[PDB]
Amino acid sequence: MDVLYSLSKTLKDARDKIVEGTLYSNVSDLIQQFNQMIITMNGNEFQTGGIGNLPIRNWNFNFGLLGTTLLNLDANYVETARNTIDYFVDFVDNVCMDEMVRESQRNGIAPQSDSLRKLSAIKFKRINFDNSSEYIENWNLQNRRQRTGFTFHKPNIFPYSASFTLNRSQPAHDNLMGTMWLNAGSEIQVAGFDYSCAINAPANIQQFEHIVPLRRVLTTATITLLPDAERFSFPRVINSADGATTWFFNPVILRPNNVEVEFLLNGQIINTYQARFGTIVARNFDTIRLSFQLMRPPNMTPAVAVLFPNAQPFEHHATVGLTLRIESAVCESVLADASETLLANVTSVRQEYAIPVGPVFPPGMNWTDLITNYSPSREDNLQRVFTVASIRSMLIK
Amino acid sequence: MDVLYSLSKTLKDARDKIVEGTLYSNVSDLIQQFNQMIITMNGNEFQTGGIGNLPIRNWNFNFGLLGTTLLNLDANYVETARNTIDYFVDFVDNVCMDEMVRESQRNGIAPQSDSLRKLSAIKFKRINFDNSSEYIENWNLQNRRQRTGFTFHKPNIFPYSASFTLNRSQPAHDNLMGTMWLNAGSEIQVAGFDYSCAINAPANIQQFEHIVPLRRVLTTATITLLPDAERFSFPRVINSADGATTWFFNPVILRPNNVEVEFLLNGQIINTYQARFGTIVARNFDTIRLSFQLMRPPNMTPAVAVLFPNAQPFEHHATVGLTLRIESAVCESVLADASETLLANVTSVRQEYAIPVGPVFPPGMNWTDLITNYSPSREDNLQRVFTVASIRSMLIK
Amino acid sequence: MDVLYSLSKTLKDARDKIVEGTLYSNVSDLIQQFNQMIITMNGNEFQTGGIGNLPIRNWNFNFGLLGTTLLNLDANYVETARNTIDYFVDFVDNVCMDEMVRESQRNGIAPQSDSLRKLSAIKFKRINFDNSSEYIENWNLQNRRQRTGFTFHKPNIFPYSASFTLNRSQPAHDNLMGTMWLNAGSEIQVAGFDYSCAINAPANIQQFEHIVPLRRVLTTATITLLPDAERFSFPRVINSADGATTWFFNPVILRPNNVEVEFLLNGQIINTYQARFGTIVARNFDTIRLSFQLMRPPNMTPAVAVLFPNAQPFEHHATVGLTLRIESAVCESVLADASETLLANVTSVRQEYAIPVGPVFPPGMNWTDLITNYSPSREDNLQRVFTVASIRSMLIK
Amino acid sequence: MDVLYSLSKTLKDARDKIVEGTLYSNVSDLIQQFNQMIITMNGNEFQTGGIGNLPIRNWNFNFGLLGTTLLNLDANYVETARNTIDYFVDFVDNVCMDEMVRESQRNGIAPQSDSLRKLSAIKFKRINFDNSSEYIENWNLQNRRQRTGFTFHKPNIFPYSASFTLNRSQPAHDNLMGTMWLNAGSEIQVAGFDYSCAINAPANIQQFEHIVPLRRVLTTATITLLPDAERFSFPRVINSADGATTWFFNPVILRPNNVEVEFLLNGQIINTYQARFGTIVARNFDTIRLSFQLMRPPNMTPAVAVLFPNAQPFEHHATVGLTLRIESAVCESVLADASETLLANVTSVRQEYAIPVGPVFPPGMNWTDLITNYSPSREDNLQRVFTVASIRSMLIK
Amino acid sequence: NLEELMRSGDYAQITNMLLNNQPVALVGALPFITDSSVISLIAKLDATV
Ligand SMILES: [Zn+2]
Repeated sequence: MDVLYSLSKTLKDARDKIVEGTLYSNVSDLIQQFNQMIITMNGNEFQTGGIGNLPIRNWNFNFGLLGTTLLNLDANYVETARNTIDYFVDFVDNVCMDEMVRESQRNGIAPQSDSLRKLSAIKFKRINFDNSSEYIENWNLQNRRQRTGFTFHKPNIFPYSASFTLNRSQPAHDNLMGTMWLNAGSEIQVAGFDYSCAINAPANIQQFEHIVPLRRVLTTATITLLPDAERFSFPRVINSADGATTWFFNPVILRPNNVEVEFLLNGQIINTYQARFGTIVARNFDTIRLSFQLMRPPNMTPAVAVLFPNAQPFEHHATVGLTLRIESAVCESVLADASETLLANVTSVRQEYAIPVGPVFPPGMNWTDLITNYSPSREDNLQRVFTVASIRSMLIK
Repeated sequence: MDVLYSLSKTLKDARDKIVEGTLYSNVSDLIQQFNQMIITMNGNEFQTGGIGNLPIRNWNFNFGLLGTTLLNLDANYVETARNTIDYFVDFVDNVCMDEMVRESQRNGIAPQSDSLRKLSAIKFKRINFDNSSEYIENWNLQNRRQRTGFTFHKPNIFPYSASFTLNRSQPAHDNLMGTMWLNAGSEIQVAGFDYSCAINAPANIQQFEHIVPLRRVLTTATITLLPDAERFSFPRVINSADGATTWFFNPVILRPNNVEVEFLLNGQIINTYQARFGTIVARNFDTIRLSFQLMRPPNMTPAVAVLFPNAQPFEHHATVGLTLRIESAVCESVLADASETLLANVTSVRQEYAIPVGPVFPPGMNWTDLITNYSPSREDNLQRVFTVASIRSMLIK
Repeated sequence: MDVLYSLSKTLKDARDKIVEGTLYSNVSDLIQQFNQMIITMNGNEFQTGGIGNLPIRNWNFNFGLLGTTLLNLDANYVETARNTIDYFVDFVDNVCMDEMVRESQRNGIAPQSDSLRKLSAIKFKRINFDNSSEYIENWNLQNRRQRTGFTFHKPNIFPYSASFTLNRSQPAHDNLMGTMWLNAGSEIQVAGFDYSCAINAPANIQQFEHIVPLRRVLTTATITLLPDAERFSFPRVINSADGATTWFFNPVILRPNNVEVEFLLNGQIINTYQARFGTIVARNFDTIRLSFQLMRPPNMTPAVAVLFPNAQPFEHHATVGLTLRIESAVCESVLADASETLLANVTSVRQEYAIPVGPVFPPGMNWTDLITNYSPSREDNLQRVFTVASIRSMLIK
Repeated sequence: MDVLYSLSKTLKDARDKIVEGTLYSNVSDLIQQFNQMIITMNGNEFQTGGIGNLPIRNWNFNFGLLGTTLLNLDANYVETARNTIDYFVDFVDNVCMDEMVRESQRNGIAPQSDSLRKLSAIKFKRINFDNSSEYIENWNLQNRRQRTGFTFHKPNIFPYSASFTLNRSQPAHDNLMGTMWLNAGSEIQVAGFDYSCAINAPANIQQFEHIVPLRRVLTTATITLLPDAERFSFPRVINSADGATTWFFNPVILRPNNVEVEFLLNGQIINTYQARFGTIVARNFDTIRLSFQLMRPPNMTPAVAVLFPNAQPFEHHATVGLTLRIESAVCESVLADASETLLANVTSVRQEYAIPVGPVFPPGMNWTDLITNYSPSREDNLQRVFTVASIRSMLIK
Repeated sequence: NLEELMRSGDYAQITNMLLNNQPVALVGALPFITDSSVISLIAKLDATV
């Protein structure tokens, strides 16, 4: 695993530094690495593929060393090295696709393919080169039990969920109370409603609350908070809880009163913010607790006072909502986000070669089903496959 | 072109590594590159500028080598090298602005300025250094006909478009049917409507469809799909097709029934997703085909049943919409996106020096007009200018 | 300051390049740097912490050099170097937290902690290594008075603001005119309204305008402009100006007529765009001036003509809005954005150790209060603390 | 720039120290400087002037060294040195007038004339002498980003402004309320009035307030506060707001009750003073907030009680005012004041040679128009021109 | 400078500027040779040393 990154690092540098006309002292230490790759790899033989429609290929290495005697590199020296690099870079593609496609349930952090088990001998350890990427550095710190961290831009921490809750209801569905929400990606939009507009509430104030637990602990997040849910603002018809009938929701929107956002960790309040919108921070949390309340306005112009009567026909329903959005955070387990394409490389290999459903991952690599039940057996497999997908992205985009 | 990147790479490293007090063995291989720049460049003379308000400057190189005899670098050695770097870094600015401003129609991938044509001799090839950036690596792989790839965050693949389509209409405009859409940036919001709410449709189901073709083929995309168009949710008045009269649209919103999203490539279905919201992937596609349908609810409470009568006056119009958004994808041609500023550096040079409209690019470098007719003659020019803009960004931000 | 980055650069490279089994020529120049760190640092003694709940620790350096005689590194050579790196990387954490927590008002660009003042002697200058990061390169260019630049993705340039303006009003609040806006993060949503729908305006056209001044000058921005404010599109009730009464706002939405966006710099028009939506550029500006107008439609179908009478009861109010959004720009002072987490590292240290409110920064590091009054005394402190937070992020995520 | 001060310093000392009859050891180190000026300057040739009516002159230096062999200087040694000093002192006048007359908008801190660009080579750096003046010391501290400071006597920080504000008015103009002020130079005179003399105010007290924001931050000011505005004390007739009609103001003057002066910095109260007149200090501020109130006297003799009736005809109007005056303060940017004549030397050169209006400075160098919009582009030009005007004042008064 | 060229030992530019005919001024303190001949001026003597 450490020597699979070390093969790809000095094939990336060999296509970049060994160019025509360059001075020899620029590449004097790469050629000592590239010659010492070849000496270790000669005489061995490998075999990749076999699962699904992934074809079986056999690999055999018998190459010669590079020359170490020029002052400026010429077109003979480049063209005799390109037909050696192009055989290794085809070998690393078929080892990385052989490993992203396999999985185990007992110990997923171990190598699973036949070729990567063979590269983990002490014979092949002399190919080891620097480990400077983000995923190979966190592969080594976490293997010694030291603290790691991945930096994300808009991480997919929330599974998809769109539902509601009725705290007061009747079969006519004309005097209701409760909340509605959408949790999707890295964004929460909750909105609380009350049809009577707190005409009989004590002190004309109705209290709402919405608690979102996370799956993993986030660290040093940057969060944007805005006092409107724009998705629950228009008239719509909504089905009932069991799909029997439908009910109508015609909102008018007040401002949210007495907003309190809390950031919990094992039930302890780490951060809190009271009527403070814009950008906020959250240093360590795993549970977000939103709290906001509706207050009936005590003074109303004649255009407003017609909307909220005392009797039963309520044609304009009051609505109070919020909107939260995580911009960037630092987690310790691997996730998906909006910047890098490591999830897209894993699913595209499995979909292309028609791979059967195994014992660990959900069918079709569904991210909503995978972050919902994000077991420690799935975490060890998901890190092992995102790290191999990161090695393949250096050579083959 | 390859030696223009090699001038900027070792002027960036010369301002970073040649600092006061550093050990000589840290910079022992950079000085052998920097001295070998100077030997090649002496005796030559250059000329940049001349088009628009870009002034004409003459360049002449007569410099001395750097010393190779200290153990720790002192303030004499730094200050005698800064007054050599500051002349080269002024030369590279005026070659990069001379090339981003010119264009050709026959073969745009060739150098166009007078200075960059002169740097493409075999005399200047010994200045060549490593080629490790993203745009100079894809400049070399694509020059040998090998497969390339650029990674984008929210790529501007859709031109701006906001329109509608009426599948059923009359001059009164009170019983309509069709779709509305907004395609802008990397986001599609389509919404289908029906004023009668399928009271006379067969099995009370109305079918909608919206097909978006792309300009270039995307690979391994990460796509977010949400079941509401929030832009077509409020009451508005819309003009007619020929601008004669205006018509009114008062929506209420049901949920989308039987959603199918397909990802086509040469008419072949690569991926498909049926009633699956959240985050999805798309491994290889160039055409997105959205399909969704409206179904009249069979059971309605008395608050809902007043909205949808059998007769002609329809005051509440049914609406069903979707929302699609591309987070990150890998294309093979150059594009614009939301992370890097290579499009902004090209237009800012042309706007500053009052450059006339040439034969290739649209007036004012309009991206909506450029991705609409994205010919292969414009693709070769756009890659040649984004690559020069990437070289200038290393030295001068 | 320059030698604090140089300690962290060669401790990051020491954990990456000194691995088991690697060839000695790969690390032959790092060990000459790492041995020359140790010779400078021996015999000295330091002291960090003391403010808030940050504990006081004493540091003392007495270590031995590394061996320079192997051909391939073995597990003795790695394990004898890891117990030296782990003492230095604990020292750099407590110097970086000692500096992010302190501030001054006279000259904030000078070092404030006791340890970083002691590292600024000429004895410690031989530890200096390359300065290749973005923040340490802009620390050195700006220290000599040369032009710098930071590249941002969605920069937090606007403080949070949500308000309105009534150009025509009466205590009944039934015939109003004016604008509403939300400025938050990097997004402007302005919307102008008129209850009479220009029935008595000259030529039935009502003119709107909204001017947003910036705090710092942005350069080469990429801006998305869309012709709808989706936040001011639904019916809502709004309080009065002094919180006395409430007033009702029931919108219908026309399209914006005759849109002009201008980009000012010292009162001079740099760029202008007239009825051009989608993606636009802005090369140099510090003031955005939006201009748009409402026009009554001259031809109306019978469904539209009922909405806008001649008399006083106006139940459907006309609304025209825009939406602007900055995707990426280049500023010269430090800011916050949506990609990097340098603001989140500063506040998380101050919140964890219960640090009292000092003379410069707002209580709780409120970004809305800090960009509102962004004085040159706060700019020198904010750059000094974001740069230290960038050094700590290399070692400890 | 540093060598232009060094030419003028040792020509000032050469006319002062090289006198007849003096001992040679008094001038033994000046002659080593003056001979080493001449060796550097020989063989070069210069050209000044060309803009406006400033004539073009050519300069050429071919002089001989001074003798270093006398014991007491005689009249041969003085008269052979005066005809060398008189050619250099004519050269420095025409370089200083060539630089005070030019300006740029991109980077105004760079030299603009042809002669001063040529003096900024490393060939001319050996003429450098001590830098002990106030403006050349702040030129060097600010060029390294260290904290500077200029000491002023009555600084022109306020632009000229004379206006009023009516908080209660009617077209008859016989029952008014509001404030009047004069802000000019370094003096504020505000006066609040009330025609009814608080006969219907709650608790017979009328509150006034006047807030003056500054352009730059002042430090350690000495401020004189006196409880009368002597300028708004006599009967006068004042025009209306739009110049339509005129209105009459006949004051009688009470004492100011409950005076509070606050000194703000980013909205934070730095200093405050409550009913404390005389001399006060202000350590750090950029906003002055005056607050004072009128109280109707509860006990009145019969000569006073006739002045203030209960009914409408008010022939004697009550008036309460203050007076503030800054004696001396320390700013960080350049300003104008009452002691030194650096602003008068700049405008007198531009007016004499009929210089056209450039892109930066106001027409005619109007200080009211220049401190009103005191941009950072104008600050860099104004410091560059006041510093050259300070060098010319040593040689030519 | 001929002296700094002499002390460094690495030439690398005097070789290049002389093989490829580059204009150059060698600052030093050399001793010279006087010459009184038109035939020795026509024969291009001064560029052969
Ligand atoms: Zn983004």
